[PDB]
Amino acid sequence: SGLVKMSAPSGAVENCIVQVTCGSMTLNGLWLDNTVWCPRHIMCPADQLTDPNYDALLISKTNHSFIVQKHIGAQANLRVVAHSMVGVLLKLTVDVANPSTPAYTFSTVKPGASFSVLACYNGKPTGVFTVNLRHNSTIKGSFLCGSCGSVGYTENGGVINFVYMHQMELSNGTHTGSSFDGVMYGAFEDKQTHQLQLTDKYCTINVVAWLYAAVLNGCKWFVKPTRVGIVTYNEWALSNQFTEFVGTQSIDMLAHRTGVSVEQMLAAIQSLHAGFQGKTILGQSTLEDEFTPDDVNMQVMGVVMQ
Amino acid sequence: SGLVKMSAPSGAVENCIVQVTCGSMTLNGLWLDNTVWCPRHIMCPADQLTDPNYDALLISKTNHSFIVQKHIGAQANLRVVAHSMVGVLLKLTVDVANPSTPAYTFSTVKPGASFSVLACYNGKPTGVFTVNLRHNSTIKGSFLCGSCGSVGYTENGGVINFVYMHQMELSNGTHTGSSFDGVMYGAFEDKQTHQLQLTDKYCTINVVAWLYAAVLNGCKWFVKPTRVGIVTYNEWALSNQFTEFVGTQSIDMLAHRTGVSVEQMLAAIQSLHAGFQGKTILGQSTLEDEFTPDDVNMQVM
Ligand SMILES: [Zn+2]
Repeated sequence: SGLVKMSAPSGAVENCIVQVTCGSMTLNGLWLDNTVWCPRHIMCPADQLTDPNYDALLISKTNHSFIVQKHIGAQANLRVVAHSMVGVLLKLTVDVANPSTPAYTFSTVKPGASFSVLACYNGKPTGVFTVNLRHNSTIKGSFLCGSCGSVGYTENGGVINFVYMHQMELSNGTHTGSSFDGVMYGAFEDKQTHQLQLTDKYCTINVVAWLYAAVLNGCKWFVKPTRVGIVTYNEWALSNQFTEFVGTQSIDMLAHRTGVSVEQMLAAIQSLHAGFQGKTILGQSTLEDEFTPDDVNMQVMGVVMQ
Repeated sequence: SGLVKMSAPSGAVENCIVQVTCGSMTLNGLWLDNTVWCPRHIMCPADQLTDPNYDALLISKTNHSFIVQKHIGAQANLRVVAHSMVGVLLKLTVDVANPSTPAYTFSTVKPGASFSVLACYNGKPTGVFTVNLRHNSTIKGSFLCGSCGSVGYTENGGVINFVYMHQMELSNGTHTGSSFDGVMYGAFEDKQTHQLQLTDKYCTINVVAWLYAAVLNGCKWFVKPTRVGIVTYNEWALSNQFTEFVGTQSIDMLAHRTGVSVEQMLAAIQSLHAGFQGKTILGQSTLEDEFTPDDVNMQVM
């Protein structure tokens, strides 16, 4: 038992981190098969990081103005034999295919989804932690200057899912980056201007998952015969900065395991948001909305009598 | 900026995980050089083990009573050519030396210290999280039945420091284990008994580091000119479930950078213990004590 922010083992991602240099600039990159991915402001120097134009900066470059080095494990080497710009990423083709490429895919997480981040500095993996895409499509990470190109991922059934490359800090403890199609989460632009982030909401279905985790771990005082129907819950949510609740198989597995109905949980969320009345749920006195139903199921994984 | 629970990358440790099978069913093991470490309660059944004698449990079995497999990466079966017992650990020798043994050392953490954990099942790495050795030398982690033999570590300069092998769960969300010299943290034992488990306290130097992190992330409302001397604070701390404060360099680095003195933070602790009164610090309403000065230095620099 217990519930902690848990990350996927970073081993398979570590073997793919490289360093990418362009002029005075050096960032982290991701080496998969014959391709190296890194943020495109690699081409921007000390000068124009404010409000540059990348289109001009790109044609200015050649397959040689990029050098790629691997500074961990099996060393490298690596010759850029082609280069392109995909959104806010730069896509490099290299002569050698990464021998340690894991089975993988690219996808884009939706708000409320969690993933693991391998934080990197100077091409060295430095830390692992879990975040989730907030309702305003930012993450609340821990990054410092030099950490761009750091890699967000999940792992499911042998497949590494690469979903995030770190780009920037929007404000205190608030970060964003892009998926590997080079779309920036939240549509922020990669220039150093004031860009405002939208409001952000508690993710209801994650709060519900959390409450089910509590119950399974012996905390159940917030559970009453009181119920709020989904449609009613959802009307209240639109005025109280909560996301709308939509049912899922994963939540229904938890309702079934605990014998506590979803609509009891939504009522609990209404009460608790008004105040924990000086009590605690798994140590917290505020609502935790960053464990997903899948995250909860993986840590309260059990045998089911059928 | 930002402050989160961060773990050391686990790849070098993943390379060392193996599955050990005895008589019967399996635990996780750590494969370093020609050695494999794993909890000793693996020479064990499932019916009775309440008051066992490990003496004979050891001599009763022999060499290939143990099957050791590497399931991830390069798959191997690893012959066991020798075995012995250190404390609550089992120290096997195997004919093949792990070619991916990282530079490593063994140590024992003190209460208040934090380390990374690679949770494992069937010799397979599943999750990584960070924990903190509580005052009563337990940890609050996330472990399920087949997780025993899971490995706690820290990393420095390319050296893996192995500090923890998971042994059992005590209460709920309450777990414990041993260092690699076979000594159990908290001096608990391979037994199904509700052992007393000491009283647990807030780790003061860690709360201080956390308050420093808060200031460095734009949150500083709790800072007053009000000071409290260290000696005066320790007195108060015994009557109030807190650990004694002992200045270190990591802290001074934070005091310096923020220009806020340790005595201010101590004073702030007394104020906030009583309660936060509607106000939050770094999204929390309670005094977080599981980030160490080093953690904070690492994340804020
Ligand atoms: Zn950068």
